[PDB]
Amino acid sequence: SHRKFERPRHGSLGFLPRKRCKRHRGKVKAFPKDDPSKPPHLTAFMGYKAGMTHVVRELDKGSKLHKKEIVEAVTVVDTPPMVCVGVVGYIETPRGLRALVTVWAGHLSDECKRRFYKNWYKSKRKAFTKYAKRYGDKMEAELTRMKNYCSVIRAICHTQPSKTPIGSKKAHVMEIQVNGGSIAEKVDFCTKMFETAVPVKAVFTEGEMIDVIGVTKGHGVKGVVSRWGVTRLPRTHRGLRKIACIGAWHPARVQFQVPRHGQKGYFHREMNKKVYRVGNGAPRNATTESDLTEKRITPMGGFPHGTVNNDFLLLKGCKKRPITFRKTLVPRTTRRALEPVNLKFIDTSGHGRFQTSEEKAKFYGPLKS
Amino acid sequence: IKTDMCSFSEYRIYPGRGQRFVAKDGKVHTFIHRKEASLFRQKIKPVKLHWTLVWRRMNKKGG
Amino acid sequence: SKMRVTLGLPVGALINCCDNSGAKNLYIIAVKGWGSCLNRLPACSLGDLVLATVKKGKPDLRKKVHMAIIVRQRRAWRRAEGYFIYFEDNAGVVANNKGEMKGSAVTGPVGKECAELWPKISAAATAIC
RNA sequence: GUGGUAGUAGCAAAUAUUCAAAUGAGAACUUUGAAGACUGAAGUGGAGAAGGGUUCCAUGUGAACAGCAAUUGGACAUGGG
RNA sequence: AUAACCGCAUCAGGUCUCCAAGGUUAGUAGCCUCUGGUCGAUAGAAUAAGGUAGAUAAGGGAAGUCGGCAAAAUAGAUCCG
RNA sequence: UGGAUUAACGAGAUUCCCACUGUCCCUAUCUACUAUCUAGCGAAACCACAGCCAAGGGAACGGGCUUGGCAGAAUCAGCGG
RNA sequence: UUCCUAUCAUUGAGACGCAGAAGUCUCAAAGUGUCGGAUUGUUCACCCGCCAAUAGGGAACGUGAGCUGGGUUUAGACCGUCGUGAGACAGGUUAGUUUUACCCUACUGAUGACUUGAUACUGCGACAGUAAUCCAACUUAGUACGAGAGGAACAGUUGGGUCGGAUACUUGGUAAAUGCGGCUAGCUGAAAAGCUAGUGCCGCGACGCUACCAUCCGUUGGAUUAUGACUGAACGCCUCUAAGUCAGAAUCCAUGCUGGAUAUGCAGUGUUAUUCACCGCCUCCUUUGUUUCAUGCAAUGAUACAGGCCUCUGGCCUGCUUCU
Repeated sequence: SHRKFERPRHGSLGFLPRKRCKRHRGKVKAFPKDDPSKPPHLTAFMGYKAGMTHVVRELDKGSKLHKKEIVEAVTVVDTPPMVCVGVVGYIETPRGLRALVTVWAGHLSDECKRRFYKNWYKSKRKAFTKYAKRYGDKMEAELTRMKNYCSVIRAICHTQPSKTPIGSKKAHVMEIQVNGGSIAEKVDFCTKMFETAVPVKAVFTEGEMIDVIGVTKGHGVKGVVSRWGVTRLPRTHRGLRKIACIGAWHPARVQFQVPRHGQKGYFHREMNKKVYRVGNGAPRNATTESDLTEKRITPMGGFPHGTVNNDFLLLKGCKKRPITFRKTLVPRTTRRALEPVNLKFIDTSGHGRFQTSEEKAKFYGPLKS
Repeated sequence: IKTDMCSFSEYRIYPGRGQRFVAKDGKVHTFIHRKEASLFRQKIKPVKLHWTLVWRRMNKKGG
Repeated sequence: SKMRVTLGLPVGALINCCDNSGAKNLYIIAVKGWGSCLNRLPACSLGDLVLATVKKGKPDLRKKVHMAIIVRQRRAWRRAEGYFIYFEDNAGVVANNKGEMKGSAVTGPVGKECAELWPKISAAATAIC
């Protein structure tokens, strides 16, 4: 028999299976296409999620909110500068892409070198020691390969999480593709970055759509209702936080489209999320034209779970996750995108009243020692 | 920037915050927090709460 | 072309009536521009056109399906300036099949988003919000 | 007579135990102290009937029994009442 | 008699009688306590889904359902009616 | 084989209204005991042989047969085709 | 939950007794969508309303170790008709138990041995799954068209619904952080401090989790269907078709997105056992034991077939039947 009242489906089949992925940072997948035309530039970044706070800006859209002062929720992402290290050629074969030769730098720090060990405290710390004497005796044999062959080139960069207030040190290594012209000049771009900190202002700008990669915050094994968004059964023997009918008799088998109990969160996952402010760790980050009061983008009492005293970027996963950002796959203009941003006021105030801690001291006055 | 103020406690409300109860006649009572609003439900007044800026003012404290 | 507002009244709700047409009550029955969800009670926000019966009122004005517009709302909603308004009471106005109000005077406050849409209800209102 | 099922279902009502010392081959579980709880006089208290029949009391202990344990016992053994 | 009786058993069941403290209160109601009794009911660690019992929910208020099923709401005393 | 009524009464059978609510829109959080993990203990129903599907024919709805799709150890938690 | 199309709506067409608007008929179409209630146990039905539209069906008349038990179909009882009676009724009426998964598979999640060494990091992406979809307002415009009433559309601008994926700045919800305060009964000679009433109650209550009850976000390419055309014969002319092309969709395949212990798949790079102590790599030469398969188990232009190749004024093809 047919259904009775034809409702739409619970949940998408687009994302399946719903299982925790094998990766803590977001793997990129699909860099944007090469214009042999632009200069050479990096097309991605890594940063750590912090906390989000609202901001006030003036809309420039005839909407009824034209020329009015809208509050907006905004995530701060801590982004200390990613140090370029290596470079990787890629042959285009009929099977797929294929790595021809990785070249590396002379001198890596212990920040990068922790990634290669699971036990740093025991080991004698040998990684790139035979390579370093080989480098001084450099690699203009192996760079000549990448100029001759190889359609695609990618700089190996890495993070600096000693500068972050996570208790980490270990530092994520990451391929980032280079999209400009001429396969020689991509390598000359990469070569001159070796042992140089790339800042965030090199990559991204104020008023730009960014596609954000990450991993969702975990909830463990959750049931049908929370996991798939399913109707709760009426007030039912056995229980009521579950589907009643899995399946019809035939096929004599449970189909994959029916929703079940299992993992929720820790899924690898967005596109078109506007950058409002690129900042500097080097005072007056949260200060604007309007308010003119001296602030840092740390709120009072820290971001809960703390500080930030690095470069950051605002924009429209869990805390302390490594996000990656991406430059959008086509440069698009939707009026909504390509908007004049104007920030009046950034909030740096449990339930905060005061913007700054000296403002609190003025209110309460001479307190008792 | 510009900063409207609470009806109950006389604190300042920096934007993106609080809530504006409109009464039967239409006095727009602003609040900071649920502490303020839910004492306006119970109809306890600012003058009897010690922590408030109103009791502060009337009993020779502050200013 | 109304912006979304939290829906505070389902189809079942019985609300107050502002105007001088003589109705005390308005019992909601349906909403204009409601699509298709299984099991979802259709609900109305501030500002928007509905259908209603009067439950007590003038005897010619009872047992018919009048259109009304909603004018105040006890459910909270977010203005874009970043705070949450909510009124004391739910209330509406009896209205013609066009959208014009029937009885001219309007007691109470009204919302911003009633006066922003409907020109006639703005004029007769005592003080908006 | 013996398997797979299977070292699986399960041992989750009656608010609750903890610390030390002694005994012992061995102590989450025996005894003694110190704390902390419950029963809350139509009591889980003090006495009779029906029914039971030595379960009463002491000393001792290798099993089995007391759905974990056991130095404990309405169990086992020898006496007494 | 939540282990000496009967229910195949040291079984959340059943089985006639007597005595019956303090405080709160109309009260042998419920709640807490003194005398007397007991801590007997396998433990330790984690705190997923799903259960079992128990709470609470903005706005609306039976639109749910065969059906207000379940749960809420009412509750004592005095004076008026 | 009683016909027509009827105050009071009903864990009786129906309908509507007011009050009240998580019954519902629309789900969410919190608590204990569980499930879960460990130490000790440790059953039973059931069992031709076994356990991935499509179509075909066939005692006219195959796990095995024919023709195809296919097919990679060993394990834990759930679920109800 | 999925499938079908005999399509109600949405997409692109064609026909009209098609001026416009509104429709009726037909083709490609199953990509997306098909609702809230009153009465009845209902399936059907009939109304009130919304809507783009409220199309019809299948999957053991899908779906009870999934629920529910209103109906039907036990035992109690009532009425009516039938029977001399016990009793009967596809006549009505009320009260009446819904058992077990811990097995195998399936499905959903979790570890995990091994493969021209170990161990570590960065990757490639075969294959599988897929996601967005409808409406309204403002201008276009009281314009086109029409005797007048009435009355469009594309591009542009702004919102909303349904669906999907995240998140907790704010607003709301949650409280056994028993966090701070308040109150009742009892108890500690009192005060102070509390404790018991299985969370003793009431107010507020951070962090967390969480809600269209809150906020954000939801890609751009190719090949074609219907259909309309180009050039053009057969048939001196005509003709979308026979040979040749072109445009073209809510379609299809990519792209993007999810997985990849979905290929017992594949690549690059780091470090490779405290100095008799094992461990590599490259030659030289011996022990054994594997092979679905040693006896020359052999031979490198690139095309066409109503044409090709050159040692090219010539010569060659009609077979690796050759030449080494």
